[PDB]
Amino acid sequence: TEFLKPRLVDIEQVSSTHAKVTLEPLERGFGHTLGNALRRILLSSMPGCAVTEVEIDGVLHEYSTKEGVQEDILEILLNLKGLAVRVQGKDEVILTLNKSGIGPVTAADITHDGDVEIVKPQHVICHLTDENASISMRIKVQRGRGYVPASTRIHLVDACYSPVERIAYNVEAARVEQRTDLDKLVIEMETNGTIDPEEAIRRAATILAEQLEAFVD
Amino acid sequence: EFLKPRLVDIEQVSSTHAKVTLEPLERGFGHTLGNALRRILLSSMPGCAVTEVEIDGVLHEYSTKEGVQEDILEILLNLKGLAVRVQGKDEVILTLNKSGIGPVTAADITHDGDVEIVKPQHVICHLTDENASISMRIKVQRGRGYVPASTRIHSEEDERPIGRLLVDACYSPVERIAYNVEAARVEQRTDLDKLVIEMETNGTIDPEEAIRRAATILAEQLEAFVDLRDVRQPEVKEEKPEFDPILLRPVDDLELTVRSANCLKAEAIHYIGDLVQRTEVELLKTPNLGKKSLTEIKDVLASRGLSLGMRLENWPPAS
Amino acid sequence: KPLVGTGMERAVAVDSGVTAVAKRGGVVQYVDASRIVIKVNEDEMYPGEAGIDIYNLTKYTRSNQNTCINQMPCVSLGEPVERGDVLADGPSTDLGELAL
Amino acid sequence: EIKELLKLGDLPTSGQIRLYDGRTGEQFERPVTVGYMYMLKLNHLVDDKM
Amino acid sequence: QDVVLGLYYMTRDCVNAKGEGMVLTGPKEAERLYRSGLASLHARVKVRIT
Amino acid sequence: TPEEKLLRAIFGEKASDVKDSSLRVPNGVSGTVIDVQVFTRDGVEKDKRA
Amino acid sequence: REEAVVWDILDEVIREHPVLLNRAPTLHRLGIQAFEPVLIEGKAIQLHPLV
Repeated sequence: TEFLKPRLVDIEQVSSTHAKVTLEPLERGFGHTLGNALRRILLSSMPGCAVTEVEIDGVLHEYSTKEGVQEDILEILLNLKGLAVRVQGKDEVILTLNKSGIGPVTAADITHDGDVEIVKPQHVICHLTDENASISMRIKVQRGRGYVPASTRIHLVDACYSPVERIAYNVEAARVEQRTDLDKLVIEMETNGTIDPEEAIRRAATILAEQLEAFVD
Repeated sequence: EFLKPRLVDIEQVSSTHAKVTLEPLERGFGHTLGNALRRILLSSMPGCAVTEVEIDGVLHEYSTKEGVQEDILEILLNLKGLAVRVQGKDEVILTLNKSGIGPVTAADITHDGDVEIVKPQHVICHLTDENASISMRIKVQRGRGYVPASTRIHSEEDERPIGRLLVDACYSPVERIAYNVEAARVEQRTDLDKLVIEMETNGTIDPEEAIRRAATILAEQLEAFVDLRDVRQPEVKEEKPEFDPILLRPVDDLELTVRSANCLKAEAIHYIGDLVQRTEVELLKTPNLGKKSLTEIKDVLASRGLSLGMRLENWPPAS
Repeated sequence: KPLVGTGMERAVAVDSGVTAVAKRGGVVQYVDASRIVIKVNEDEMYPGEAGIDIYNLTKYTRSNQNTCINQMPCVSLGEPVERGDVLADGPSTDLGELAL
Repeated sequence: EIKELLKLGDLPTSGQIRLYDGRTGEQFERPVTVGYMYMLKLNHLVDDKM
Repeated sequence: QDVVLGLYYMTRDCVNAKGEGMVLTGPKEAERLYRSGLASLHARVKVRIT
Repeated sequence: TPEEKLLRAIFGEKASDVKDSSLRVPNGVSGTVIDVQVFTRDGVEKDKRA
Repeated sequence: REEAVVWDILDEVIREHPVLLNRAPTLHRLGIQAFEPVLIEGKAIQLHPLV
């Protein structure tokens, strides 16, 4: 007939990127159904911009060596996945890493474009050893929904588009005065900084509502 | 930048069983909506099923009607599964009547404009002696999920009808749900998916009606999910009762005579916070009160410690 | 009733008193949740007093361990039963088999 | 004889099938055994012990 | 018992399965890889750990 | 005692000369009455219900 | 009367108030252990598996 919608919901956030939300009292089974269904959308189908391809300056292949950098090629590929990119009106932008000399190459050492916003210019890309050590490469950010590995391109960096770094849902019992077993749903989420957890969920849930635009009254 | 699904062919194959299909599904939403719909289809669906039952000459579940070959405990446990569908009404009391050596099926009931006996062969009991005859007032409500018999006495307050045997309530018409997403390519699209939700009803929900009211709940739940207002409650209720709570109990508790029981219905007096403040003056002029009629009321107020007719410049506070 | 059985369940149900076992073979005259009347076949029927075998069933009643012991009819009106047939199931017996 | 009767029932000889967690809806790794086991409730019922 | 059989199956490896040989930024995204059915629980993998 | 006496006088209860010994249903167990028996001494008058 | 108001009171008195759980043959001092009580619908005691 009529249903139960929750009350008392406390988001206790630790750091701006991470946050822990508790939300009781859900009907029986409604913690798991909302929990799991929202985890899937947060993880799998969430719009983001990450690094997809890298064509290098000095060497054609991903099992080679650059003079002046102790981080292997496979190492920097990982650093690229850990760069959080957000494009504005632009659907695809590509940046140039121009920096040389003795010391770590941070992310504030990238070109600053109009429709480019680096959410952590502190992010460590690779270190540079002594003397000169030359490095400039073209690194192509791409736009997509999800986490798309480098392996799935048949005709390269794993593309971690979605802003979600981790999601888990914990369903525990909640009592309503004279109700015996209800669910208390605890969502814990970590992000790449391109969107705060509180808002992340909003649009995350909005997505699921949009798919029901065919049945609701 | 997203798509949205809809429901193409719903394919019945029996009154009970049908595969409804949902075509425009993106990569993985198949299993996402698929599992999260089974969860809300197997539980939260509305359903009507028989709640109480009174039978002619039987006093409790544990007895034996003459000339029938079931026991009341078995006939009740047969009704639990009687599959009915009703429309505008919310609780309807059907009546059953039949005599003579003969299987009493579901068809042998009497029809109401809203009653649709979605399976009229359903055995209720068997008679077995020529002129043996049963009659019963079966009462059907409609609720959500599983309200077992036991929890249905805490509201008591005179459910006394000894005849009424309560049956466990199985208010739901889902029997078993099963989705399988097979991949389905609309001519041009990289890879979208299907969602065949095969389902098994009791006969009294037409698949489309269901799967719609299913998605509805998910919305109202996700409704509060969109924004998260940190919401809480006011709390700190009131700790100051003025009067003695006794003045908040209905006049039944006074345990009085019948001619005096309806008479306080008449002159508008339910709580005893009003009988407390109506003098003897007020009482000869009230319908049907006299010498023998009003001596009764000054004696049940004495035992509990109150008197007739006084004041309280503040009745009744305050919400 | 056990889906997985051994074969003994019929022996235990019958030989234990809890079930109501037909004294003499015949046909059922009357079946009530209360009683069962058996119109005896001629062969088994004694010459005098003629008549029928009438089995009065045990209905809902207290056991030694506070469980309930209740008999139910397992045959229908006018069905053939022979001597030594199962006439009514006890508690935790089905159709003549022992169903604990 | 058990496996043979499983064939007639059109059920796997393994005695095991794949299952899906009713909560997350995803598959359970490995086949699990399912089947029918006659089970008793013994009269050490809780609301007598408590 | 139940709980140790859990961890064992988890921190165990087989010769070849989903996720073989890829590299991940940290533990956080290793779970992300698994929960979504992209990687197998037990596959040989270099990951950044601290 | 005094304070009980004063209480009886304020609310007017006729402090009875008889104790309450009735058979009541044990806390927590709940069911349906299906039979009542009455056994009476030979020569004492059977009351109404008996 | 088991008025619903009391349940909210019980949860107050229960919070920081340990109870002692003890199982059949008390062999070492760990045979009695103190736990913080969590209210349960049901008539069984729920015992943390590691203990």
